[PDB]
Amino acid sequence: AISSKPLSVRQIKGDFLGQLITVRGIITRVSDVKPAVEVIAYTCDQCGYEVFQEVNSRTFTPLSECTSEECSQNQTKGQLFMSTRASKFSAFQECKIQELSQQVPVGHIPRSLNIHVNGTLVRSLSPGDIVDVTGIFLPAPYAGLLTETYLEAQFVRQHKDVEERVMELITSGDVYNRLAKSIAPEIY
Amino acid sequence: AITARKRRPQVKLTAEKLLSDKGLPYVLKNAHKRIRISSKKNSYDNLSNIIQFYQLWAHELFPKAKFKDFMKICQTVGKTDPVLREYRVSLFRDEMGM
Ligand SMILES: [Zn+2]
Repeated sequence: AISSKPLSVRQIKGDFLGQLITVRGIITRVSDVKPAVEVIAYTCDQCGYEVFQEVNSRTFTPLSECTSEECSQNQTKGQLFMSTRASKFSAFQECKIQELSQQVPVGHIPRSLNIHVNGTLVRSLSPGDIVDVTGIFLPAPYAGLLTETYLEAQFVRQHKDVEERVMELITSGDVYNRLAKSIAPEIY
Repeated sequence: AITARKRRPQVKLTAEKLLSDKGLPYVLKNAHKRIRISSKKNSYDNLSNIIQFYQLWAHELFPKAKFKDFMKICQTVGKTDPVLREYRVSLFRDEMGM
């Protein structure tokens, strides 16, 4: 049932790492979209046979010597050069969610959490959105054994014809008086 | 008994590899098809028309070495292998048998 429950950010204890959880909060800021690499593609100058590196981490090391047997079986130390066109990038965006004013206990600071959103789900979050976000709560190593931690977003639930429907009010009538009274209707 | 101890393997151009199908038989199959020399073109172009085939063939045969280094190794191994000498004289022996 845990993916159903809308936790506040401070209720996301360390026991929930690795689990698919849903968090309720307000998006306080959002990054511009940036290309993360999934698979780097390298052209090889001295044999033409490309090679690939899948990246699973915040950082990677670029390849240099051609590992392909087209080079290596000829013991030819050919050079690898990265190509953007043949590399698979994925759309990446970092957001930060903050717990709502009702969730903050008495006298505490409103705690907040990084959200990482990838793929088609990108730019589903705007700042000021009050939202339930399902994601995998995960660690990232940077401190020593203390961890950076974030929410890998998976699903978003937002909390919040006319050219003929306007004729409803036109025919209803007394439009100026009623529309004027409808500005702040409770105000005498 | 002996658990493994390492050593460095190595590879170089060699007469057997040079006598494989992608070696000189490739030249005999493709050179007369791909090189063409003509009075209609300048000397520089005609020399390039020779060189392009041999450079691509040399790379595809043995991509380690530069073209000039490849030519030097070809000259020296040609100078110093009996099987390659037998094959080379066999070409002209065949032409003599025509
Ligand atoms: Zn290569």
